[PDB]
Amino acid sequence: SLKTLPLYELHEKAGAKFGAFAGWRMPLTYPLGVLKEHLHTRAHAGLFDISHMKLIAVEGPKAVEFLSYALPVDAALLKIGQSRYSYLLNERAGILDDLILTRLAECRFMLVANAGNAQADFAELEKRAFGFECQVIALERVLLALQGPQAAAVLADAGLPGNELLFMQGFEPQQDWFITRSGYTGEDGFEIALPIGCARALAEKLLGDSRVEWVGLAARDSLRLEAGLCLHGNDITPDTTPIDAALTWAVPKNVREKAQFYGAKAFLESLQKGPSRCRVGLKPQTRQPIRAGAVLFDNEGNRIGVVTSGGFGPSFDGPVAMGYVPVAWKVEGTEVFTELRGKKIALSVHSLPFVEQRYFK
Ligand code: NA
Repeated sequence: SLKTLPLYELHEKAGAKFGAFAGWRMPLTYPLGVLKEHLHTRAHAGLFDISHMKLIAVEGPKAVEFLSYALPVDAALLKIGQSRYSYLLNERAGILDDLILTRLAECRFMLVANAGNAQADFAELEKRAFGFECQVIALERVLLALQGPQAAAVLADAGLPGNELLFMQGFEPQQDWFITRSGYTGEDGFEIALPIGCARALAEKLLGDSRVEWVGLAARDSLRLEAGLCLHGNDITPDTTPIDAALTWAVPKNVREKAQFYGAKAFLESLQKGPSRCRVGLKPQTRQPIRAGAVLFDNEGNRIGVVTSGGFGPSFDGPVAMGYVPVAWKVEGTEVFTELRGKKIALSVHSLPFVEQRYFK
């Protein structure tokens, strides 16, 4: 009943330890281990099987107009090859999913959807497309991320194109292949989407490079959390608007002013009213991590918020977390508290990212 990765056997051969995520059986860690896999990515090149994510193609003569209604983007202004972070909003401007949109041609675009939301995102995009002369197509693909300071060199030595991309650009080097210079680590890196029948060979070719190791979901999580990146279902949900989540930067002024996207009225009203709670970085004042779901209190014991993500960051060399506090507590350095074994434990509100980003310039 958990979904199976196309490359499951490679993970089994690599000695992966498996667990459930977003309805898939995923490698959580390998024998290298959560700490060294994390550190490996920041020093070398980590290979991540992210085939649980979903590519959705959007194609047809009115793809541009459809996209500018479905999402808060000006799809006509996106240059061919350019990627943008965006989100599918509901009528109340809650975030159904966060997405990356890439223009591939005048009438062709690609979306990458999160694993847990792929089916719902596809159904909702299809309904928003009812009026438009465009098609929305869920693709069957393997998706690999190759991340770290050596990733570009590994890519070149494997004979794959992409070193010419800038950060947040993408292209199609072969029919049914899609490569982007992007990721979820705060490092330089790439994502490669390709047909399922071509994938095992590619993954074995990249792993064969002495700079490359497989990285599991645990380390994927510590990396992204150090980088200050949101995880939908933890840090953003259909109950959090981009205003609460401090993600309004993703919607440029011209798009706000045109207000043609689904959710625009609620988005604009939320922007005027201000946030109902605020996504913040949190630094536990302890060597032991505070985990997702930890309740946050003020200095008098009143419940004020919650930790949405938390773990040990090996690069930061201590616990890192993110969560929600009311606007009054969002100032950098503000003390908030949680309870552990009946003792009050302090966290301070902390800038994000925790670790400096090293995207290609
Ligand atoms: Na290797």
